[PDB]
Amino acid sequence: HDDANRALMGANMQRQAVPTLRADKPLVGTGMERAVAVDSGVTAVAKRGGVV
Amino acid sequence: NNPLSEITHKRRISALGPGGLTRERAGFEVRDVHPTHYGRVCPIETPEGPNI
Amino acid sequence: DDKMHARSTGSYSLVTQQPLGGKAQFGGQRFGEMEVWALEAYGAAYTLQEML
Amino acid sequence: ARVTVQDAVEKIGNRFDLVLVAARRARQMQVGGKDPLVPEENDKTTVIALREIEEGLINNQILDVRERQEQQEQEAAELQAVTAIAEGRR
Amino acid sequence: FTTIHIQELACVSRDTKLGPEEITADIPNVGEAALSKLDESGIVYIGAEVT
Amino acid sequence: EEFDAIKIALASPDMIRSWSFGEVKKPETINYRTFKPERDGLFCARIFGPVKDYECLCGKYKRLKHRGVICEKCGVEVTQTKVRRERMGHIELASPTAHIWFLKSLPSRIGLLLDMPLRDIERVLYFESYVVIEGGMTNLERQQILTEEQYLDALEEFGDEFDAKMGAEAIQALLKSMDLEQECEQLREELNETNSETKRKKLTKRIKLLEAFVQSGNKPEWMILTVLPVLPPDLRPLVPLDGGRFATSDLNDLYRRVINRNNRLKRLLDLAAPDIIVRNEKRMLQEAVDALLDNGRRGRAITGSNKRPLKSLADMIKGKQGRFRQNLLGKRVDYSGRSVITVGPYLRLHQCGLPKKMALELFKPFIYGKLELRGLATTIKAAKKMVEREEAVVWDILDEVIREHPVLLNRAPTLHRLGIQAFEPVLIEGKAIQLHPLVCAAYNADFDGDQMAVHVPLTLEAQLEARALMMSTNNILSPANGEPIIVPSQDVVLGLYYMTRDCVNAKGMVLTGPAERLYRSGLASLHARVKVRITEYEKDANGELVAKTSLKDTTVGRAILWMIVPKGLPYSIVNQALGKKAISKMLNTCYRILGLKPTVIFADQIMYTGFAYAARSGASVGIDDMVIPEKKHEIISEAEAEVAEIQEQFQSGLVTAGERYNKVIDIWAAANDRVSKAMMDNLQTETVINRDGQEEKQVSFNSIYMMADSGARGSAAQIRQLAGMRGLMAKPDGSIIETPITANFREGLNVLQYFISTHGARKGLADTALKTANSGYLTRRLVDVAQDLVVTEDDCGTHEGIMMTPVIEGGDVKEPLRDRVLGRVTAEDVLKPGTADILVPRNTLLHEQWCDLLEENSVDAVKVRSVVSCDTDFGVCAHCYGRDLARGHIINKGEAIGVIAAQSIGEPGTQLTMRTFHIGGAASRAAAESSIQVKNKGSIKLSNVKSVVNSSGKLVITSRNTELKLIDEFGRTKESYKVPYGAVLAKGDGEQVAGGETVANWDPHTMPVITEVSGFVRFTDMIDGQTITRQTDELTGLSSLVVLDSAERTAGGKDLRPALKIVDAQGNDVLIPGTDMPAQYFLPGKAIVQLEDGVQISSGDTLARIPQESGGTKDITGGLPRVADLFEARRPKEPAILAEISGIVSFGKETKGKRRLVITPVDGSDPYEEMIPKWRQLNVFEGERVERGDVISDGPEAPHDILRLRGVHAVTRYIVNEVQDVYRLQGVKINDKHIEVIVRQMLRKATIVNAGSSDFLEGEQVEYSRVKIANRELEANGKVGATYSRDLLGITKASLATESFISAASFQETTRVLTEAAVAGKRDELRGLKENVIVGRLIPAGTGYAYHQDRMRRRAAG
DNA sequence: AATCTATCACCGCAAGGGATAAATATCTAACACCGTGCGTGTTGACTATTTTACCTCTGGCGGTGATAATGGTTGCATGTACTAAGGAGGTTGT
DNA sequence: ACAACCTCCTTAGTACATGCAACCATTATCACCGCCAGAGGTAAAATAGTCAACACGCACGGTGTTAGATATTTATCCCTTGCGGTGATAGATT
Repeated sequence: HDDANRALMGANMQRQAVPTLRADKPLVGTGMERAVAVDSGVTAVAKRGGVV
Repeated sequence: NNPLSEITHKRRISALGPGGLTRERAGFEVRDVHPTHYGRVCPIETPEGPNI
Repeated sequence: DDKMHARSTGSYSLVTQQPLGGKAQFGGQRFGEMEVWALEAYGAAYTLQEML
Repeated sequence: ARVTVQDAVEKIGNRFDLVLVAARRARQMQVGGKDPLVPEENDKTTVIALREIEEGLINNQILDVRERQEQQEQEAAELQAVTAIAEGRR
Repeated sequence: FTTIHIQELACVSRDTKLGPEEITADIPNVGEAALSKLDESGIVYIGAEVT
Repeated sequence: EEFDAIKIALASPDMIRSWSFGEVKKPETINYRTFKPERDGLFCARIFGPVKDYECLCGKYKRLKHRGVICEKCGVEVTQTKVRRERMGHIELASPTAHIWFLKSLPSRIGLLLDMPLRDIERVLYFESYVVIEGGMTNLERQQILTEEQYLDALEEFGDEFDAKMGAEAIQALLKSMDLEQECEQLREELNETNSETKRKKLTKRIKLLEAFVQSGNKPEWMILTVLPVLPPDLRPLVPLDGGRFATSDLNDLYRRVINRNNRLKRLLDLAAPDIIVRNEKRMLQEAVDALLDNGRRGRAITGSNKRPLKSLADMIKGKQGRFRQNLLGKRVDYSGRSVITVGPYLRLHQCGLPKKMALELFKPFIYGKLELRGLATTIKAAKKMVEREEAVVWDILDEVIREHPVLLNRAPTLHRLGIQAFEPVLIEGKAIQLHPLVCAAYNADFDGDQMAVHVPLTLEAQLEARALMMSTNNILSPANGEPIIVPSQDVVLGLYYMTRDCVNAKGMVLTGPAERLYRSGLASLHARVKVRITEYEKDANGELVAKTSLKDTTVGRAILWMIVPKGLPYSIVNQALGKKAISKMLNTCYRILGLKPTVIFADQIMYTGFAYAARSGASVGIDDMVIPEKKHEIISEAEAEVAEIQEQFQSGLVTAGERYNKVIDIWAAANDRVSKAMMDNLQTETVINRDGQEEKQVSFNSIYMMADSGARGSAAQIRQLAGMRGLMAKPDGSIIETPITANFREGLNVLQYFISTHGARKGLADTALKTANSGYLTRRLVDVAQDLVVTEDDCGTHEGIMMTPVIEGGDVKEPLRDRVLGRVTAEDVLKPGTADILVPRNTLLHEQWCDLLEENSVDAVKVRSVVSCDTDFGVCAHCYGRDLARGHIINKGEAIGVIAAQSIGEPGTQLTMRTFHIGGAASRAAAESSIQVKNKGSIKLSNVKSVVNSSGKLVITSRNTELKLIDEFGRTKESYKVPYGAVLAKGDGEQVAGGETVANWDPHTMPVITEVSGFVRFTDMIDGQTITRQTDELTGLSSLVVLDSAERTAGGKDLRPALKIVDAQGNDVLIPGTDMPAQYFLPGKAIVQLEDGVQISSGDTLARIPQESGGTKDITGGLPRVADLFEARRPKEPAILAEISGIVSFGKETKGKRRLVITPVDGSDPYEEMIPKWRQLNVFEGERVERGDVISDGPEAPHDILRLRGVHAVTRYIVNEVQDVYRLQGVKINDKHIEVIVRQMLRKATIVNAGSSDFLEGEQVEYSRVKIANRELEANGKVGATYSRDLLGITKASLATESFISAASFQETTRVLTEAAVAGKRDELRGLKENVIVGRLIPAGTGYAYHQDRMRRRAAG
C-alpha cells in the first residue's frame, strides 16, 4: 500500500531512530521484530540452555 | 544510531571505488535498478539525495 | 538538541582574518553568493555592506 | 509605525531617497537629540526616522525654514544698518 | 521520546624542555560556579551532573 | 575623495624591488636550541617583518615597548606580526622563465606576441634550441631557429652589428626591438579595401592585445620573467604548534622545492658546471615555478606522502575554492546562526521566534556593551556570573533592542529574493527557530529537520532599510507576476475552504446565526446555508465608495469572513469556495484597489481565521476516504478482452511484435481512463437508492477529493492511484511499458507491481537529485551577465518598441492581453476599431484596465517598450519596465531588475526540475479546457466580439479576446467568461439561460482557426519550406502543413508572416463584412494548416489546428536542455542544409570532404553552390523539388542569425516567447519583462566594423556603454568613425570581457578572464553590483544607488 | 454625560480555620580558661649557598672514509561532457 | 602568392550551494669520530648561610564552664472562609 518514494523513507527513518528512556515494541509488525533483536546479539540468547 | 541500522550496515552493498565509480564522476550505472535485483538486493534500502 | 549554533563573535581564521566556520570551531556562518543576490535584488546596500 | 511600513513609500512615490530623508532625521536624534513635533508611541529611533515622513516635516528641512528665519528677522531689524555693511564693501 | 547519549572530550600535556605541562582549576573572577566540581588534578568526578 | 576603483598590469623584474627586500634564500623556518624563525629562509623576519607582535629575532625589541626600529644584533625589523601579510619577498630566477597563465590558458597569450608554433614555444622556454635576434650586418634574419654546433669565421668582417642565441634568453631579448610609434599605426590600412578572414580570426587577437597594451601601459617582457615574488608568510600562516609540529603546509613547501632547484641552478652557473646539469635544472626550475603558480595544469602535480597534491597560488583564485566565491561574494559572518525550522502560528506577520539563550548569544554586544553604561554590573569581567546566567538585568538591555529591531532570516540556497526577509524577535523556549506560517510558503520551508539561518543588523542604517526593504509585510508578492507568495499557507486554506463549502442536511440545510458560543447551543454548522441581504461597498480609483446591496446564498463561515474582509470591497466576493485556486485573488484584488495596510491586515488575520476552523473540518485520509467504482467490473470486460484477441492477431499473422506494443499500451491507457470516469461518479455523487425519502445524491464530502478541490495538496494523478487504478509508468529509458498497475492503493500492489514502478521512481528521484545542477550552475553564471540593470533613469528617448501580442499560437489564447502587458508601457499610439474604437497613446503605463478597453476591441498586437529597447548606460530607464511585481508599485528608482530577473527564472527552473520528477512511480493526464457552462437563471451578453453563422450548422466567434457575460433579469452582471476565436456558441445575444447549461465549445487541443466569410481557400504571406512544411495521410488521400517561423527558416525569406485567406471565384479577398477589409488570417509557427488552396468553404468553417497538450498549473510538467543555445547563441554544429534557391537542384562540384550541391533559379540564368556535410541524409534524389528551404535535410535555424537577418526587436520577440512559453506550459506565467533582461545582456556588446578617431575599430564587439562615445562627440565636433551595431554573444562569451570586470573574474574560466584583464591592464568603474560586493562598498542598487549619485557628481564637476 | 432597573452575582456580615507569638524548655555555641608543642629567640658548629679558582666533564661541530662498488627509476594525471582554440598541410580556390 | 577550406589531429578550459562529523601516521640515511672549546666538573672562599643546639617565647586549640539563643511547647489573636441577602452593576437609554 506504499509508493517507493516513501518506502525509501521507511527504510531510513527506522535507522535514524535512537534509544529512549521508556522504549516500547512495534505492535503491528512483520516477524523481523525478533530476528533484528538477535542479528547483532543486542538480546542475550541461550547458546546452550538449562536452568538460570 | 540503533541495532537495525548496524545490522543492515554490516550487509551494505556499495557501487563505488576501483570496480565502480563515485557520487560525482558517475551517471546512472551507480544509481538506478536492473530486474536481476529480484530476490537479491532491495532497491529502496539506500540513502536519499544525490547519494541514491 | 546538539545544534543550537548561533554566535555573536568568536574564532577567526588567521589565513584571512575572516571568521572560522564549524560547530567544532564555534564559527561564523556563510552568507553565500545566492544570499547576496537577494540583498542586491532588494536594493539593500547597508545590510549587505554589514556582512562584507 | 512598527506595525507594517511600506505605506511610507506610497506616501511619497519612491523608496531609497526615503531612507536618505529618514537618516537625515535619524542621525540628528542619535547624535543630537533635535526637537520633535509628534510623539513616538514606542517607534524607537529606527522608526522615529520614518515618522518624519509618515508626517513630512521634522527633519532639519523645516529648521531650514524656522531657525534660519529667526536669524533673518534680525537681518530685517537691523536692515537699517545692513545697508551700511553692504555699502561698506566698496 | 527523551533520548540518552554518550560522548567524549579530551586534553593533553605536551613534551616541554622539562617534560610535563600544568592541569588545575585557577580561573579567578571569570565564572566561579563553573569551577566547583573538580579533582586536585582539575577533573570532574564520575557521577556528578554538568551543564 | 574616497579612492575610486582598481587598475592592473604585471610584476616587472625591476619594479618588484619597489615592494620587496631580498632573496628568500633558504627552505627552513627554525634553528635547533632557538625558536628564532629562520634568519634568511621561508620565515626570514628581515624580509617579512617581526614574529610575535612587534618582536624582532635575537632580542631587545619585544612587547608594545619597541616599534619603528631595526635590531642591529641580527638585522631584523620591529613593526607588527601582521606585516608578514604584505611585506613581500622575492627569489631571483637564474633563467628567464614562463608564467603558466600565459602558456596553459587556451587561447593562451605568448603565441599572440610571436605568431609562431604554440605547440613548441614551450621547448624554447625549456631551453632546448636557438634563434636569431638582432642586426644590421645580417646574413640570416630574425626568428630563424637553429641548433648550436656552428657560428664561426664571418665575425671578422660582419661581427660588429649582428647577434643570435639560445632559448628563453633569446625570446626575452627579441622583445626589445619592436617600435609601437610605427607598428600599431601601420597594422590598420588593410581595413581600407582588402582585409581577409581566418588570418583575421587569429591575428585580431594579437592586434587587440597590442592596441590594448598601448592604451593601458603593458610591456611584452612580462611574459618571460626573471624574478618570482614570494607570498607573505601570514597568508600561509607560518607558526609552530603545541604538539611540537609546524605550519609547514603547501604554500610554504612549494617554495622550498623552487628555492632548492634555483639554488642548484645558481651554484652550477657560479662554478661553470657541465651545461647538461644547468639545462636539466632550468627545466626543473620552470616545472617547479609553474606548479607553484597553478599545480596540476602543467600536465603534472607536486605532491606529499599522503599521496595528495599541494595547494597552488592559483587555487586561491581559478576554480570554486578561490577568494572571489569562498571569501568575498560569499563569506563566513559574525552576529549570526542556524537551527531547525518550527511553525509559529501566534507570531504576527512582522515577527519570528528565538530561544532566550540564542537571543543572549546573538545580543552579547548589547550586554557586554551596556552593563558598563548603566552600572548593572561592577565590570564586564565580573558580569560573566550574570550574562551567561540570563539574569534580570539582561532583559531591559534586550527590550531596548527587541521592541523595535528587525532580525533578518534566511532559507538558503537563495535562488530567489523571498528566501531572505526581515522580522522582529519574540522570546521562546527550546533550541529551534520559530517561523510565521504565511512566510513559510514564501521561503519554501520543508520541515524534515532542514534549517534556516539568522543575522542581526546593528547599524542604524541596516535596521532602517530592513524595515523599509526586506520586511515580510512590505514585499508580499511574486516578482515574476504579482500573486502573493507571502500567503495563506498549507492547511490554513483548507480552513478557509471549509468555512466556504456548503452541504445537504448540513446540521442547517438552510439556517443562520452569529456567536461562536452557538457551536455550543446544540444545532449549528459552518456548512449551514445562511442567506442575507448584506449592503456591500467597492472603493473607486478616486477614493469614493460604490455602495451596493444583494440577497446572498452563503454560510456561517462565509458570514464570519465579513468580520475579517476589508469592507471597502463587497461581500459578494466571499460567496464561493476559497481553496488555493481562489483565495490569493481576494488579496490580489485588495492590492489592486484599497492600499498596503488594508491588504496586509486581510492576509495576516486570515491566518488565525484558518487555525480556528481547519481542525473542526475533520478532513482525513483513511480506508473509506478511499472509495472505488463497482462498475470497474464491466470495464475489465472491455479492455482486457480487447487485448486478449489483439495478442492472438499477432500470432495468427495480422500484426508484427512492434505495433502490438502500442496497440496494447494504448488499451492500458484507455482502461485507466475508462476507470477514471466511473471513479469520479463514485467519488463525487453515487448516493443512489431512489428518492423520495432516500438518495441524497449531493456533491460528496470525500476528503481525498476535497484535498484537490481546496487545492490543499491533491490532484487527479493522486486520485487515480487512490480511488480506481495506478495505471502506467516509465522504464529507466523514459518510455512506457506493456506492464500496467490495474489495481489502486486500496486494492494493493504485489511484489512485481512494486518492483517495476520502483525502477521509474529510482530514475525520477535520481534525475531530481542531479538535473538541478544543469539549472543552478547556469543560474550562477547568469547573474554575472544580468546584474547591472538598476532602475536609474526615466524614458531613455527610445521612441521604438516590440510588437508584443497575447499568446495566440495561431489556434489558442494560452495568454490573454492582460498577463503579458501587466504594467509595461506603450511605444505607439495604438488604436483598433471594433466595439468602442479605443485609442491608447504612447508612453501610457498599461495597468490591467488599459487592457480591458483594448480586449473589448479584441486587441491582438500592441507595440510596447522593452528592457531591450533601453539605451541607458549600465542601469535602465523606468518606461522599459513600468511596474514592479513584488512590492507592487511604479518601479522604484533604485530597484535592481537585473538580479530580480535572473532569480525569476533560476528558481522556478531548478524548483520544477525537482517538484515534477520525484513522482515517476506512476503517470496520467486529464483535462476540461474545451467548454463553457452557465450556473444560474439569467440572460446572455456576447462581448469583446465578432461572430458569424455557418451553412454547415454552427454559430461561431470570429474575434481574438472574446467574452460571454451572464446578466440577471434586470441588468446586473453575475458572471463572465473569456471565449477563444473559432469557439462554437450554443447561445445567441440577449438569449436566456437556467444553469447546468453549456454555452460554448472548441477542440480539446485547439481554438479552430475559422472564417468570417465564404469562398475559395487561399494562402498569403506564405512560401513552401520557407514558412510551412508538408504532412500527408491516406483515407481519401489527406493533407496537413506545419507552420514555421523562428527556429526553422532559410535566409531568403526569414521574416515572412504566414496567413491563410478566403477569395472570390478566381482571385482575391471576400472582404470581411462590417469591417470591410482583406479576409486574411495571420499565424505564427507551430500551428498546423489542414485545408489548402482551390478548396472552397463557408463562413464559420475551419482551416488550421495545434497539437496543444495544454500543460498548466497542473500535470505539470518538466524539462530544460532545448533552452541552452537561446542564451549561448551559436549555430548547430551540423549544418544539415535547407537550400536557398528554388527547384533546380543537383550535385556537380564535389570536393575533398563535404558534398557540393549546384542550384539555379526556375526562370533565371545564374547558378550557385552549397556545401552539404560529408555523409548527411538527403530526403530527395531527382524529382523531389521545392521552394527555398523545405525538408531536403533538417537543420534548424541558428539563433545568432535571427539577429543578423531580422534585427534586435525581432530576435527578442522569439527568445522572449519560446523560453517564456515553456514556463507558461509549467503554469509559471513570468511576465516578458524578465527574459528581456537576458536578451539585453547578450545584446551587451556592440559590433564595430572600421577604424576612426574615437571608440572605433574593425573585428570588435565593444561594451555598448562605451561605443556611445560615437554620438557623444560626432554630433558635437564631427570627428571620424565607422559602422557600429549589436550582437548575440552567449553567456560563455558576453561575460568574459564586461567593463565591470571585477565581477567577471568570479564567472569561472577565470584564467581566460584574468589574462584579458591583464592584457587590457584593466581599470573598473563600479557600475554593476558584484564589484562593490568584492570591495565591501554600498552596492549601486537602492540605498547604495542613493550613494552612487554622489560619485556621479565627482566624475562630472565644473 | 447624565439617568436607572434589573442582571449575574459581591457583598452582607455569620462562622471558623490557621496562625504566630508568648512562655517555656531545650539545644548549641562562644568563650575563658588551661595545656601543649611549635616555629619565639640567639648562639654556635656544621657543611656544602655562593663565588672564584683550578683541573680536567660534556658536547660544541668540523671534518671527510677507498680490495671495489661507474645504463637509472617511476607507476598510474585519465577514461566522461562538453567545445573553443591552435595546430597541421594539401589544395581549390581568393 | 596567398587564402581559408575539407577532414579528423590534439590540446585543455571549466564542472552550483549551505552544513556537520573525525583521528593525525610513513621514510632511512654509516655522521661516522676526531679535535677542543671556554666549558664541564669540583675543590677551596666568595655571597654570606644553614639548622642544630639551648635557649627563648608565644599562639592556638581543646577541654571545661558559662551564656543565651532557639525551637519547641503552649495559647492567644486575626484574617479568612463560605454562604447568603440583595446589591446600581452592565449598558440602554435619556
